[PDB]
Amino acid sequence: GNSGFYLYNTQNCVFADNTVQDILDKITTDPSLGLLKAFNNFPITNKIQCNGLFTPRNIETLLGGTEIGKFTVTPKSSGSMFLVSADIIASRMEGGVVLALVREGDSKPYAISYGYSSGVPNLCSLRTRIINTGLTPTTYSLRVGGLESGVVWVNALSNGNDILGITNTSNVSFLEVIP
Amino acid sequence: GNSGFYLYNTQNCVFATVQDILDKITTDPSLGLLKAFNNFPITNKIQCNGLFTPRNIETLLGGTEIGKFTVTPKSSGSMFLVSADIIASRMEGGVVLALVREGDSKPYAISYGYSSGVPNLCSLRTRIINTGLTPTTYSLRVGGLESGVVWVNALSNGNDILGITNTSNVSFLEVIPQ
Amino acid sequence: SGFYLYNTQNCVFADNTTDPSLGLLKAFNNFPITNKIQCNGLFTPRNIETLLGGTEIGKFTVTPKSSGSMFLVSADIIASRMEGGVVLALVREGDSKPYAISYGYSSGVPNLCSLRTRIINTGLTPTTYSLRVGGLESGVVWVNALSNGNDILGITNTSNVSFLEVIPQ
Ligand SMILES: [Br-]
Ligand SMILES: [Br-]
Ligand SMILES: [Br-]
Ligand SMILES: [Br-]
Ligand SMILES: [Br-]
Ligand SMILES: [Br-]
Ligand SMILES: [Br-]
Ligand SMILES: [Br-]
Ligand SMILES: [Br-]
Ligand SMILES: [Br-]
Ligand SMILES: [Br-]
Ligand SMILES: [Br-]
Ligand SMILES: [Br-]
Ligand SMILES: [Br-]
Ligand SMILES: [K+]
Ligand SMILES: [K+]
Ligand SMILES: [K+]
Repeated sequence: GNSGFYLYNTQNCVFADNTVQDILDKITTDPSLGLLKAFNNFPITNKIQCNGLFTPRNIETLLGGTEIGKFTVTPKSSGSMFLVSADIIASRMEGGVVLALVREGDSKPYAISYGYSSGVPNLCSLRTRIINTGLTPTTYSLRVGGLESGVVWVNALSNGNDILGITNTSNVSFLEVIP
Repeated sequence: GNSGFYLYNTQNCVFATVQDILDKITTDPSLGLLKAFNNFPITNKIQCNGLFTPRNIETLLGGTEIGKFTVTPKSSGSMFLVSADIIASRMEGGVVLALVREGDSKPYAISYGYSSGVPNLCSLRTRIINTGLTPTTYSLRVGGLESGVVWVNALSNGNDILGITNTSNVSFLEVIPQ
Repeated sequence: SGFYLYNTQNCVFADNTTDPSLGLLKAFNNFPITNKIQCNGLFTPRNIETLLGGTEIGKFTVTPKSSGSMFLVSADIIASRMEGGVVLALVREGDSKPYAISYGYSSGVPNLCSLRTRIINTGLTPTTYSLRVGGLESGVVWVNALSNGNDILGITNTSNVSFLEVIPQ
């Protein structure tokens, strides 16, 4: 109940009362998923004279036959295998052909197979499976020679000449599979 | 029309998801991402006295059994791609191979090979149509074409080839048709 | 401080499963060949790099499901001929010579003659291939039959050509 104007020090004042990509990277790089599988095919087109023999004395060493190819492969999944197919065009005077797949570091062949030529070229095959031991590149080589005796030519007639006058192709394929 | 001060009642106032897919993908048989593989090595030497003839080719009695294999598909509506790669010798002549599915009364698939006397690879390549996800058994029989004795994994006299044990293989790879 | 007029008014104042690019998705096709075919066409140095060598025994159409894929091809043909060489050639439609050539053998009795290769796919479109078989230089070759054209073991036999899609490294 009071109102008006008044001085406060020096002021005159009024006053008053008022996710797809994320899978994709996993899938293409996670080795533990059994998805995803390496494949490699290795053509062999050169004519190779295989003078090295296979015999009981060298069959369990590295010295049997003649090397015709060397292959490096890498698994993309853990605990996998490679299903291996070697299909080699070979000729020899009537007799047996031996094939040996060797894994680098071992002291003898990983797998041995047998083929035949009558004198004219014939496919000689090795089919096997490799047990992979990690995700590291691994190198394998294929050797080919006569069974006990004879010279074997790969990709050529028994004298070394071109079959049918052309270059021919033998193949070694590796297909990764999960057991 | 006014300014000043006034009383109002008593007041004086102024105014103026990844794991969820991954479990599916790694276990669902209907998607077709899961593919079985099995390889069966055969390393024993087996004398195959049983023959294949027109009278026994469509029975279970042709040739001699060299292996029996049990496999399980992981996907529905799948097939197995089969490769049997058998080392065999015989005196000059033909070799017959027959894959039999358990329960059937004759071979599923038949193939042919050759030996001149020295060992040679004899193969059978086929595809099997799978009918569920249950283990299934198959067997491989080998014998002469019409006549002759066939040795598997051995020379024509039963001895070791090159003095070692040799390996024949039968592989089954699961694949999905289109 | 006080009150004053500002204009008219009186105022207070104061100071305060379908993506091809992955690639899961792998086609498989198998083509059984069960007819007996008398392959009178020969392979010679003069026809080996043409379309005319041998005799066609099958034609296959396949479709890749993934990009930058290959088909792993296996042709496993039952064949007989009087003592000698068998030649197989896989041809891709539109080419003017074989994509791959392989060799087999018969002594007179049937034997498996194989061709194993890989094909490089170039898209996701159906593509047609064919297989041709014939003698090496001379001789008649019978597919799925004895060297005289009769049934082997008195039954129908089956040769196969398979295509399996795979993805290279
Ligand atoms: Br490749
Ligand atoms: Br020796
Ligand atoms: Br052969
Ligand atoms: Br296995
Ligand atoms: Br009979
Ligand atoms: Br059985
Ligand atoms: Br049946
Ligand atoms: Br022995
Ligand atoms: Br199919
Ligand atoms: Br047909
Ligand atoms: Br064509
Ligand atoms: Br061309
Ligand atoms: Br017969
Ligand atoms: Br694959
Ligand atoms: K021989
Ligand atoms: K090596
Ligand atoms: K012969």
